[PDB]
Amino acid sequence: ASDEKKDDIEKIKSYPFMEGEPEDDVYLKRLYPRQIYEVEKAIHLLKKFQVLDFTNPNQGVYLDLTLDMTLGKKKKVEPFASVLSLPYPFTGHEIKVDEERENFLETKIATLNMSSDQIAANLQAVINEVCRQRPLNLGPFVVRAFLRSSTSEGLLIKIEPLLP
Amino acid sequence: LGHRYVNNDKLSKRVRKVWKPQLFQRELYSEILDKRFTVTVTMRTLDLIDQACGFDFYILKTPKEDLCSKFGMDLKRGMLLRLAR
Amino acid sequence: ATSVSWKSRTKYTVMPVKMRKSGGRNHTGQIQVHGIGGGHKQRYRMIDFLRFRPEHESKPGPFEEKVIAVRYDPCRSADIALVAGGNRKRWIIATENMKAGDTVLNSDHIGRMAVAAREGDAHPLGALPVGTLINNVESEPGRGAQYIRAAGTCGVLLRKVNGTAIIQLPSKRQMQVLETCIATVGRVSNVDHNKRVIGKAGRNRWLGKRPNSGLWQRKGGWAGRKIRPLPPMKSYVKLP
Amino acid sequence: TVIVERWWKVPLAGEGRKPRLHRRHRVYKLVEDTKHRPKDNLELVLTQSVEELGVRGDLVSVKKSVGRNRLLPQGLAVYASPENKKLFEEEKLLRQEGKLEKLQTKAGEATVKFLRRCHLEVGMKNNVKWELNPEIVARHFLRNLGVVVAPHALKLPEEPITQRGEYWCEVTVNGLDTVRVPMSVVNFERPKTKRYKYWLAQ
Amino acid sequence: AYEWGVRSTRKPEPPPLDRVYEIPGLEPITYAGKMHFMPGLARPVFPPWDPGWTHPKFRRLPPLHEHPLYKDQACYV
RNA sequence: AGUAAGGUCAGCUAAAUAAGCUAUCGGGCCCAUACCCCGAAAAUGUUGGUUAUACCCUUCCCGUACUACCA
RNA sequence: AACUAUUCCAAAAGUUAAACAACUCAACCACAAAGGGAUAAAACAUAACUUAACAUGGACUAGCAAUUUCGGUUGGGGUGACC
RNA sequence: GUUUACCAAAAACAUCACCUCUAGCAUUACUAGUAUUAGAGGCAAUGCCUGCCCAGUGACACCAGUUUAACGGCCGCGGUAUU
RNA sequence: ACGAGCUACCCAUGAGCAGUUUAAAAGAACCAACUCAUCUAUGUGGCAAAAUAGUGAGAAGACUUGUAGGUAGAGGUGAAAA
Ligand SMILES: [K+]
Ligand SMILES: [K+]
Ligand SMILES: [K+]
Ligand SMILES: [K+]
Ligand SMILES: [K+]
Ligand SMILES: [K+]
Ligand SMILES: [Mg+2]
Ligand SMILES: [Mg+2]
Ligand SMILES: [Mg+2]
Ligand SMILES: [Mg+2]
Ligand SMILES: [Mg+2]
Ligand SMILES: [Mg+2]
Ligand SMILES: [Mg+2]
Ligand SMILES: [Mg+2]
Ligand SMILES: [Mg+2]
Ligand SMILES: [Mg+2]
Ligand SMILES: [Mg+2]
Ligand SMILES: [Mg+2]
Ligand SMILES: [Mg+2]
Ligand SMILES: [Mg+2]
Ligand SMILES: [Mg+2]
Ligand SMILES: [Mg+2]
Ligand SMILES: [Mg+2]
Ligand SMILES: [Mg+2]
Ligand SMILES: [Mg+2]
Ligand SMILES: [Mg+2]
Ligand SMILES: [Mg+2]
Ligand SMILES: [Mg+2]
Ligand SMILES: [Mg+2]
Ligand SMILES: [Mg+2]
Ligand SMILES: [Mg+2]
Ligand SMILES: [Mg+2]
Ligand SMILES: [Mg+2]
Ligand SMILES: [Mg+2]
Ligand SMILES: [Mg+2]
Ligand SMILES: [Mg+2]
Ligand SMILES: [Mg+2]
Ligand SMILES: [Mg+2]
Ligand SMILES: [Mg+2]
Repeated sequence: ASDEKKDDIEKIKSYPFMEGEPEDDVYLKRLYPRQIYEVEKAIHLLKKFQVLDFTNPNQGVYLDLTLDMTLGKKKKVEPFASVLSLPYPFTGHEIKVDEERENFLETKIATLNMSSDQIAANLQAVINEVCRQRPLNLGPFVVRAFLRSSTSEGLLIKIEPLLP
Repeated sequence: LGHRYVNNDKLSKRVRKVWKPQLFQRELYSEILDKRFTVTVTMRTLDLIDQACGFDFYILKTPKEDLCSKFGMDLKRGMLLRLAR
Repeated sequence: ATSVSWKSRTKYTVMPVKMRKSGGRNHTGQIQVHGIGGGHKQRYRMIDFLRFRPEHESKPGPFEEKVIAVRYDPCRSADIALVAGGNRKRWIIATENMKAGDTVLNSDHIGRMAVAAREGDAHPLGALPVGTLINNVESEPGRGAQYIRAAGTCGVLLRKVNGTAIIQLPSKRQMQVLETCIATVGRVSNVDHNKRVIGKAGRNRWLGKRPNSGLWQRKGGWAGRKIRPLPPMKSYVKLP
Repeated sequence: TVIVERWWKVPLAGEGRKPRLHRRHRVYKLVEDTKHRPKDNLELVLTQSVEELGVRGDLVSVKKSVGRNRLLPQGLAVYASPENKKLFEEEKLLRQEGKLEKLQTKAGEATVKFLRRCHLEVGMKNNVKWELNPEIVARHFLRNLGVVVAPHALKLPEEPITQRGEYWCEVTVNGLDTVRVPMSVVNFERPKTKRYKYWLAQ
Repeated sequence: AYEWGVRSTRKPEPPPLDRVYEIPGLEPITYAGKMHFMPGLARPVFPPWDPGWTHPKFRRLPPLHEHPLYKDQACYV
C-alpha cells in the first residue's frame, strides 16, 4: 500500500460532517459540512429533485462509493470484479473499478422510479457485494458514500450502520 | 553564555557557544498613559502580555525580578503614579 | 585613532579644492587596499554629474549652456569641460569632440516622434533614437550619472518597450532603466587613453601605484581561461 | 527562547545556600527550542463583527499572529479574559430576552455577505412544463451557488413563472436579516455540456 | 541628486533622549544637580542659553535681515 | 649490496574456457606479384610442491627496476 | 569551532482562495439547448506563494583557522627487515 | 632601482610589456571614482614564437559540460633496404 | 598591559642637488655636497656591542632629509631576505 493513497484515505476521513439542519435557515454549503445522511430521505430527495429539476421520471442512479479497497496489510490488495445479481434488477451486473484506482467505484443501482425500499435493499446488497473481495475485519472497507442521480449531485449516505 | 559538546557526545571537542534571543520591533499601546512606545520585544514578552490579558496588566503584575528592565520599572512607576495621583 | 575624511566641503564650487591622499589605509589606520600610495599631489574639481539641474525652480523648462574650456582632470581618466549658463558654472565630463566656444542643450521633455541627437546634448532615453551612443547613464530618475564615465567608453541604446529603455553597457551587459532618465549622447573624451604607453617604472609611481609584493604564489583552480555565459539583464524598474 | 540543561551534575546545598559552581557545570546542551514548537491559537472576544470571523460578541480562536496585529490594535476584538467574557455573556442576556440581538451566528454573518453579491442561475428545461415554487428555487441554490435554503425562508414575488426571464428572490436568515438576491431563469444545461461549451472553450 | 555632504564629516545629530522623558507625568532624575556627568542618570535638557547682558565679541552673529539696510530686492555689487 | 619485479605460439597482446591479430605452411582469385577469400599447424621462462592442475608458491636462469643518505 | 561567503529548513511579516474535457443511438424543442445513458465528491480541515533591510535557532558547502602527535628493537641513526 | 641594520648586494625581488581572473556600483578604505575603470595574481622590455593534452585534481557550470598564458602531463616491445 | 623618538610602509608639513656635457630636469653622461657600503688591510675586551684608512656605486630621482601623526604580537609592515 503506497503512502500517497494512505494520505488520501486519511484526508477523506478528516472531512468534517454534521448531523441535521443547522440553526440558520439559509446558509452556505461552504460554511457548514454535509447534513443529508438518511438513505430513505436521499432517495425521496432525488425523486423530489426530479420534480424540482423537471426531467424524465426514470433515471439511473449511478452510486459512487469511496470504498477503502486498500490498507489491509502493508501490501495493497488488487482490484477485481465480483458479479452478483441485485434482488431488484433495473430494466448479474459487473462491479467496475476506477481507471485511476482512486478508491471510488461508479456502479448503477436502479432506476429512479423504483421504490425507496427496493433501492435501499439493492444498496445493502451492493455493500455486501463490494466487501466480498476483502471481507477481513483488519481494516475498514467503506469510507464515504455518495448517491447521485443522472441530474442530481451525490449525498453523504450514513453507510456506517449498513456496513454489517 | 556557556560551552557545548559537538555532536552531543561527551568524548567530543569542547566548544564555546553563545545563544541569543530573537528580537523583534513592535510598538505597544498602554491604556494608563495613552501613548505608543516602539519597544524591542521578544516573542516571550508578547506571550506574557497575552497571558496577563493586557499590556498594562503585564507591567503591573510582573515583579522586578521577572521584568529585568529599567524601562519596565520606569514604565510601571509612571503608571503607578498616574493611578495614585 | 579615528581619522577624518577630507570630503568636508558642502557648497559646490568650480575652483579646485584641496585633496588628501589615503594610501589604502581605512579610518582605523590599517592597510585595506594594497599598492596605493606615494603619488604626485593633486587637486580635486567638483564635478556636476546631474546634467539636468535648473538654476531656479521657477522655470523648470529646458535650458541651453555654453562651453568655455576643456581641461585635464588628474583624478578621472577622461577630460572635463567648464560649462557656464545663467549665473553659475559647472564642471561636466566632455565628450569626444567638445571644444571651446560651443553650445550644449540640456532637456528632459520626452517627445513622441524623436529629437535629433547631437554630440553634446543631454536628453531622456525616451526621446533618443534607437541607434544612439550614450554615456553618463542615470540609473534612476534624479539619482544622477553613475555608469559609463571612463575615457572612450560609450553605451548604445537597444530598444524601448512598454515605456522602458534597454541599454548596452561597455561590459556588453544589457541594463534596463526607465526612459525618463537623462543621458548624454556621444563618446567620452580622451579616446586613446587605452593606447597610452608607460615608458618606465617611475611613471607608475607618479600616478600613485606602489609596486606589487614579491611573494611567489602558486596558481590555484581560479586561473585558466574561463568561458561563461552572459549574465541576465539587470533591471532597475520596480514592477508593482 | 532556548532551554538548556547542564551536562555535569551540581553538588547539593540543602540549607538554603548557593551551591558551588565549577567550570564543567557551564557545559550546556540544547534540549528544546520554543520557536520550533507547533504554536497554538489565541482566543479573543470580538467587539465588532468581522467579514470572515464571528460577529459582535463572539468567541473565536484566531491565529496568534493575527490577533496582535490587526484585531487588538484596531479595536475589532478584545482579550478573552474570564472577566471580559462574562461582560459579553451578560450583554447577550439583555438583547435575547426581548429578541434584540439581530447579529446572527459566526457563519450567519458570512451568509449575508455572500448573498449581498451573488447571482443564481435557475436552469429550467422547456421540454416539460415547469412552475417555480420556493421548494424548487432552494434547489438551485445548493447546486449553482452552493447555498442550503430552508423552504419557508424563500419569499417569491408570488407571480407564477412559466418562461425564462429575470426576477428577484427574498432570502431571510434566522428571521433577522432579509436579503433580496437577483434571480436569473435561463434554459437548463448539463454541467458536463455547459462547462465543455463555455469553460473549456474560453 | 548627489549632495556634497559626507555623513562622517558633518556634525553628528544629538544622541537619542532617554526613555524617562517619554513617560507622561514623570519627572526625570538628572545629574544637573551635581553639575557633572554621572553614569546611570538621565541626561538633562537645558533651555537655550540667554545672556542677560549682550557682549560684543562673544555674542552670536546677528541675522543678515536684521540689518536696517537689508532689502528684499537683490542688488548686484 | 639490498629490495622490487617479469618471462606464454616465430612476434605482440588477452585470458588460464590457453583466445585474438599478424607472421609461417597449403590451396583459390590475377597475365604474374601484393591485396583479398578459404583451410591447416603452432605455445604457459625453469625445478619442486600445489586433492589434480592452471593463473599460485618454490628452485634454477635471463633480463628489467629503484635506492645507496647525515657528518 | 569561531568568523567570512554560498544554499536549505524553522521563526517572523505579507498575499490569494472556493473550480473546467459533453456530443442527442432514441428524441423533445421554432431558437439556444434539452431530457434518457451519471451533472459526484473534493480542492487543504487551512492551503499555497512572496518577502527588501536587519536578524534568531538547527543543518549543508567552501574559504580562513584552532587543538595534538608523528611507535620500538637496530654492532651509531636513516633505509631494508623484524615485533 | 631594491633586499638579509651586525658574515651573502647576487644570476634573488621589483620593473615598463604581454596575459589570465573577479566585480554593473555611493556618503570614512577601493572613491568623492564607474569596465579605456578598480582589485587578486603569473611571467618579465623589444624581435621571432608560445606546439599537443580536460583522463586525474582544482575552479566554473554548480546538469550534461566548459577551462591548462590552472595545478600538472606530453610511451613501450618486435621485425624491416649486402653491413 | 606598555612600546613605530631605532626600523618597514604610509598620511601631513617643510627643506636641499653646485659646476660640466646636450634642442633636454632624458628613472642619459663626467664629477662634488649629500646617500648607500663593493674589495682589501688594520681593529677582534677595538675609537666603535659593526669602526678607522685606501678604494668604490648612485648623485634632477622608484632621490636624499628635518619636524609631527597613523598601523601592535592569533598582529603591524614587507620592490619575500621567513
Ligand atoms: K585624465
Ligand atoms: K659500532
Ligand atoms: K648593488
Ligand atoms: K577536468
Ligand atoms: K606614531
Ligand atoms: K668610535
Ligand atoms: Mg586617483
Ligand atoms: Mg602587477
Ligand atoms: Mg613574482
Ligand atoms: Mg549540612
Ligand atoms: Mg547559527
Ligand atoms: Mg586543550
Ligand atoms: Mg619512527
Ligand atoms: Mg630508535
Ligand atoms: Mg645500523
Ligand atoms: Mg622501514
Ligand atoms: Mg644597479
Ligand atoms: Mg648583511
Ligand atoms: Mg640598507
Ligand atoms: Mg656586504
Ligand atoms: Mg603578442
Ligand atoms: Mg620575453
Ligand atoms: Mg626576475
Ligand atoms: Mg627566468
Ligand atoms: Mg604551453
Ligand atoms: Mg570532464
Ligand atoms: Mg617615525
Ligand atoms: Mg647639477
Ligand atoms: Mg644619471
Ligand atoms: Mg671608510
Ligand atoms: Mg680603506
Ligand atoms: Mg696606498
Ligand atoms: Mg659614479
Ligand atoms: Mg651609471
Ligand atoms: Mg597602543
Ligand atoms: Mg603575520
Ligand atoms: Mg623596501
Ligand atoms: Mg625565497
Ligand atoms: Mg629560507
